[PDB]
Amino acid sequence: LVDPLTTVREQCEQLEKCVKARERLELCDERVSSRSQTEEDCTEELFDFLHARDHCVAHKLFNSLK
Amino acid sequence: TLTARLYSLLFRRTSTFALTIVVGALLFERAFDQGADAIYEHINEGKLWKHIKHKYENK
Amino acid sequence: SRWLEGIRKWYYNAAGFNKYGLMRDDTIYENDDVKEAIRRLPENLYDDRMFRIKRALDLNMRQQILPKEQWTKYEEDVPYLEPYLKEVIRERKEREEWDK
Amino acid sequence: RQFGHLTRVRHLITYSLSPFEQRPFPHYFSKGVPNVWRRLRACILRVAPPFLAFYLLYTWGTQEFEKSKRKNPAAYVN
Amino acid sequence: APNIRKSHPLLKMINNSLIDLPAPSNISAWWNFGSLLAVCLMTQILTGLLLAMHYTADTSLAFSSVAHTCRNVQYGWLIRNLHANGASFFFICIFLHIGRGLYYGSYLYKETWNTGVILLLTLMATAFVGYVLPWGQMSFWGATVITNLFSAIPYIGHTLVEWAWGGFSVDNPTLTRFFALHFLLPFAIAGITIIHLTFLHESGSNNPLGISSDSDKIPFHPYYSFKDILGLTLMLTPFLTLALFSPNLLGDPENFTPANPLVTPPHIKPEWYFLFAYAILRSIPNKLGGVLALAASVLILFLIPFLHKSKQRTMTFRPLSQTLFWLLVANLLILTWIGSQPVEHPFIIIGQMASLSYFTILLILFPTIGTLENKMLNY
Amino acid sequence: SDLELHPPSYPWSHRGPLSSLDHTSIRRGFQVYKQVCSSCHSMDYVAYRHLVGVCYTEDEAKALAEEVEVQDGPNEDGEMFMRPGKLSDYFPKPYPNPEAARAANNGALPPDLSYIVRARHGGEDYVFSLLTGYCEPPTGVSVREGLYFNPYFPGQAIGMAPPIYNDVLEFDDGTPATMSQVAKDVCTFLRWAAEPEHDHRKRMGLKMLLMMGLLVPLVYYMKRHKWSVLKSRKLAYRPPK
Amino acid sequence: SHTDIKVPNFSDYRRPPDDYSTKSSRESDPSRKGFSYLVTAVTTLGVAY
Ligand code: HEM
Ligand code: HEM
Ligand code: HEM
Ligand SMILES: CCCCCCCCO[C@@H]1O[C@H](CO)[C@@H](O)[C@H](O)[C@H]1O
Repeated sequence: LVDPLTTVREQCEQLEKCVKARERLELCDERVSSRSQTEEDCTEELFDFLHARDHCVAHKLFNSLK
Repeated sequence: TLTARLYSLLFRRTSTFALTIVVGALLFERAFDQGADAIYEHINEGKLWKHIKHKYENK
Repeated sequence: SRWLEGIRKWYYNAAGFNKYGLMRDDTIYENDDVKEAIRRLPENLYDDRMFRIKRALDLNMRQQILPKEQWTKYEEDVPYLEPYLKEVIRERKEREEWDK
Repeated sequence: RQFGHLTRVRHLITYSLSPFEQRPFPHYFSKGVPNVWRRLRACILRVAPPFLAFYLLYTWGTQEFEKSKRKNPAAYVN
Repeated sequence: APNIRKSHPLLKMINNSLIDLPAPSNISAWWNFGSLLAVCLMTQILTGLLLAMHYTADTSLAFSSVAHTCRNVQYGWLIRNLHANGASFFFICIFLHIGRGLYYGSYLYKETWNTGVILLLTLMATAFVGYVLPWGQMSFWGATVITNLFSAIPYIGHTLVEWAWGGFSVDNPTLTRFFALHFLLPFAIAGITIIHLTFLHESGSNNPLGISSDSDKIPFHPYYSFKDILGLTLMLTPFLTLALFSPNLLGDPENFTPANPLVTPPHIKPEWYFLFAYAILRSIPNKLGGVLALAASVLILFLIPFLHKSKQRTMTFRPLSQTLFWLLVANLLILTWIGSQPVEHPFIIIGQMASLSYFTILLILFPTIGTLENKMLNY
Repeated sequence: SDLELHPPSYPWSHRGPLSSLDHTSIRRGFQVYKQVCSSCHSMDYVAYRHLVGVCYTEDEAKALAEEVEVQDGPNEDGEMFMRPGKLSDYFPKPYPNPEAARAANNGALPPDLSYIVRARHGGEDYVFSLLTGYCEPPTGVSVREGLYFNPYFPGQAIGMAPPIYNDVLEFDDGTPATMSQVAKDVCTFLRWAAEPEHDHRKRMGLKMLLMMGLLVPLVYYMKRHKWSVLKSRKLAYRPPK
Repeated sequence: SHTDIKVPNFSDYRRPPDDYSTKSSRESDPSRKGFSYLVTAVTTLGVAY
């Protein structure tokens, strides 16, 4: 059994906005974990990715669900 | 000459008018419901229980 | 630098109470003074105004105005009541004074 | 106030036709629609403005508020 | 007498208020709201009464009595909806009703206008105390915050709130008195609504061009009855579309959680039709002045008649003040917005600005642009 | 930071103004509520009785209430006793009282789902996203003992652990029970559970729209008709001079 | 003098196509009232529903 979700996300995660957003994210992620004393969190950067990924996941996910 | 026939027979006498407002209503109800329901249900095939019913009542 | 005369004309055409065909004075709100005032108005004028005012209500009732031609031009608006309305007001202020 | 004592009226002659001898919603184009426009273009420039203005301020406001939340790439470059 | 419709002590009352009643011919569509407002009332009182017949006013049964009414009482769901959404149809109308009067100077008919202000105040109260009834988070918290406001009133303050509701805080003893109050006030509205129309009828009805209508009036019924019934449907259709398609479009979800005194929701705000004032309320910091601003935001209506300077009644032929007017509604519209938002920077400012631009347009601009507008006409 | 992520927006089979709920899906949902959620989440306002005629047969539902016993009124000696639930009983409460539940779910309190769909902004769109949406916290952000990061949830720390993975249950109608899919049905259920009217309320909305359509033009023509006598009217001023 | 007064023209202007002189207005109007009343008859009807 394979959840259409994860499949339709893999695709979405390849769309421009995602890819463009995933990057802006991975950077902050590797940058906040690189220092010992920083107040920054990568929440923001993360959401932007999710607000983008999911948006198209929606445009299609339900096409496969019964 | 419907319209004219109409007036003469149905709309001239205050009496006749009311009487066809009723008979007219009964007929409008019966017809307007079926039609609406139909339109409704059809825009929703296989979703209403009326449609899913048989699977569990045997079928 | 800028004529009140230039302005007044601006406002007149701006207001628009002429597209209905009525004089300035045909619009003054009827408080106590204007009421006395109109009652002194000669009959010529009274009926003239009466019709105008009704012709305006009817346009307004129809959501339609009067053709451009018939629009009263600023310079031809006749202040038919102001003279009267004026005496009424000073006649009154005279009394509002004496009674003190 | 009732009917018969409203005003001293004189010399007005009116003419009107029964509702059945005429048309209800007549000349939608000949005169109807034009005047509707004769109106939209008569007040638009008086009503629209302050509404449009409001809008801009609504947007500015929401956008700004939604910006003052996100972090400035430089509040920490160390 | 012959007519036997103009002689009978009661019919004569009707045939003189919905027939044979002299109405101007050029009455605008804005005049359709008094009608609506009235039928709007008949409707509430009906649906309400019928809805009250299934309600229980007790901390432990309120929330569910309503829920039960919706899940169990036949067509109960519809009745609740109509009543709730109706509350809004009511305010939207009462707000367009005010408007029309504000800009046709209908308010010059003082007495008929003053009662109208009393109608607004009353219609409010009844709608504040009426929203608590379902006893949900907002019902409760709204009641607790808005009522506690009186607390600012120095001295005889705390003791009022502390008596107003039950004893020490919005709890059972206040849900009851609120329910009661809610049941009573609407009938008082109807009562007064009669006085309103009385004073009105004293003079004719005002009209768009603001000049004597006597020149040619028309029998209400043959015409306006039809006219209003048309309005009734044209305005009642959206009501229902909203009521039947997006029932909760205007309703806070937080009010689907049974009231709980240990969880204050974030963003406690009264219904939209109150926001504009909620805004002007949190505009001035000094808690006391805040209430006053709030109180004045509505009570100012009593002053409008004393701020009329134009030699003309309506403002049809007054382009300047005409923009001032729309600039004003726009202003209220903005206050509404500001009210639904948190008390934070972008807002806090826009708030007190709009709030300030409110009292100036009414108190100082309008009257001023008024006279200045007169000079320009050579008066 | 009052920073939050908002749910997307799925094309639910029941979002059309004229589109009702997909009962076959509702039926399913019920199952996931019953077989997985109902062990923590109460649903006090619905009862078996409701399923009858909507997504379950009378007898079918009757037998489904039996599966659970309920506490009932005093004896002949005055004491609480148990018995097989009837059709009129409301869905069972997992816990005797809140504090009792807060202690079984590490402090937090699983809300009653009766109106959840309308108790949160987003409704199904929200709940769905929340269910199929947990993931490791982003850098700099750390969730405490007993809580689970979920971006869609304000604070991003839910006392609720991911309650739904593939299978977990087996839709008997013969349907590919993937987390994503199963969560969908649960949501369409929550919808129905919150406003059973739904379908009825809309078929009704249709009928109203058609009346407005027909009624207003008639009264419009009628209004226009009576008035014409004025709209058409014609004045004239004739002083004898 | 009143003899000097005519009734303006509603011809076309407003009159429905069955109304233009030299043709009896009466043969055509039981048809004209029939329509109108029908519209009203229908409203009372729709309303009852
Ligand atoms: C079953 C598939 C299921 C659903 C559906 C579900 C939903 C749900 C929602 C929508 C919430 C509310 C989120 C919010 O507060 O905005 C919620 C919350 C909690 N849940 Fe849950 N939940 C489902 C199943 C379960 C199960 C099996 C348990 C118990 C083992 C459980 C528990 C909880 C708890 C605790 C919360 C946390 C609330 C908080 O404030 O942290 N849920 N659930
Ligand atoms: C629920 C209460 C109210 C109802 C049912 C009500 C009803 C009416 C009615 C039946 C009319 C006649 C039609 C019209 O002119 O619109 C009317 C007129 C009027 N109402 Fe109200 N009214 C209410 C509230 C108010 C309010 C709040 C005000 C005051 C701010 C007000 C001011 C007026 C005035 C001035 C007139 C109009 C005069 C005119 O311009 O011709 N009314 N109202
Ligand atoms: C003046 C007209 C009225 C107004 C403005 C009004 C307004 C309201 C409001 C705002 C609600 C809240 C709806 C919600 O829960 O979202 C309400 C609820 C209620 N009203 Fe009224 N109401 C009016 C008249 C009445 C009357 C006279 C009755 C009956 C005698 C009534 C009885 C109730 C009851 C029982 C509730 C609780 C049920 C519920 O909220 O669903 N209402 N009303
Ligand atoms: C003003 C216009 C009012 C429109 C009429 C309201 C129609 C309500 O009609 C309703 O439709 C439902 C769905 O079929 C039925 O189940 C209800 O019994 C019926 O009363």
